Amino acid sequence: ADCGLRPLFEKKSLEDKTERELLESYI
Amino acid sequence: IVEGSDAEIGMSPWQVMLFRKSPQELLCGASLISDRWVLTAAHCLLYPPWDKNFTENDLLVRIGKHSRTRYERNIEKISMLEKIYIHPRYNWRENLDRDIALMKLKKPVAFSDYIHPVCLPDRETAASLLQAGYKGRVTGWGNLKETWTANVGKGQPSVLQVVNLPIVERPVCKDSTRIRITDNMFCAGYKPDEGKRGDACEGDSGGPFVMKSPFNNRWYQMGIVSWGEGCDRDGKYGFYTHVFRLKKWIQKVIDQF
Amino acid sequence: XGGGGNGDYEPIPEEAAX
Repeated sequence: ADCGLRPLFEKKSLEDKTERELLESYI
Repeated sequence: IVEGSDAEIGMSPWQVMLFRKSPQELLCGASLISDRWVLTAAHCLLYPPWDKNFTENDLLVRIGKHSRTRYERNIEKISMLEKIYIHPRYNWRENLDRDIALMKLKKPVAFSDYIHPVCLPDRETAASLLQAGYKGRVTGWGNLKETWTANVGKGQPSVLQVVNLPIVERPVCKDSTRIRITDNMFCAGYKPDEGKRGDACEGDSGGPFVMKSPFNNRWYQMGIVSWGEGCDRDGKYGFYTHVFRLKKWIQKVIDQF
Repeated sequence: XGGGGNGDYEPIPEEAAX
């Protein structure tokens, strides 16, 4: 329902140090 | 985790530590999928060849942790198991096919900045993201190296580790091992010539392999750390239980409706 | 797949069980 949205990250619109590495690989 | 890095606080709020009551020891990783359910690998609980067969009374679940050894007062939460469910067709006899198990908590856990569930994939999310080359993320308090001299330090981290790895083409997974691979597993890691490296290791078993959907920004658990030959060896890859392929079973035992 | 991790963990008070 509220799954997969982290309180300290997605919820606050903040990114962790390496998540971009994942998104850049999706294509 | 080998060749990984310190995790940030609250970076993986679904991370669960499976802890043996006595002797107090770390058994495996696990993931929180709702207020009352934890997902892990069946081999963490049952593996006859080594006489491993744990019951609910044998362990505790620790949620919201960052430090491996400390009792994070006011942050981590501890839960007891009401019941364990292992896949009826878990093949411990030959290749660990269907290496999955659900654990029902005695009481619902309360969410917080450090405790929050991960999503389970729907058919389309699995379809879009489970492709060779796409990276997922693995976390755990497991060993930092395959082997290290005793008394000379510790191959154990003091804080949760994290590593991002690419999903590998099925024929490459199959040609890297003598074990018979099934559709219920996928492998991941860098190839010898890609330069970068990293892998899960002993102690990381049962932990989550997750990916972030670029469509809705949510984190989904696509796999469970299952097995691997050594840790971070060139030419070898880590294998993971394919969560989406076993989702009907998961939904079945939950009967949430 | 020598480490089991059993000995350097800090005790958990009873006031934390459920």
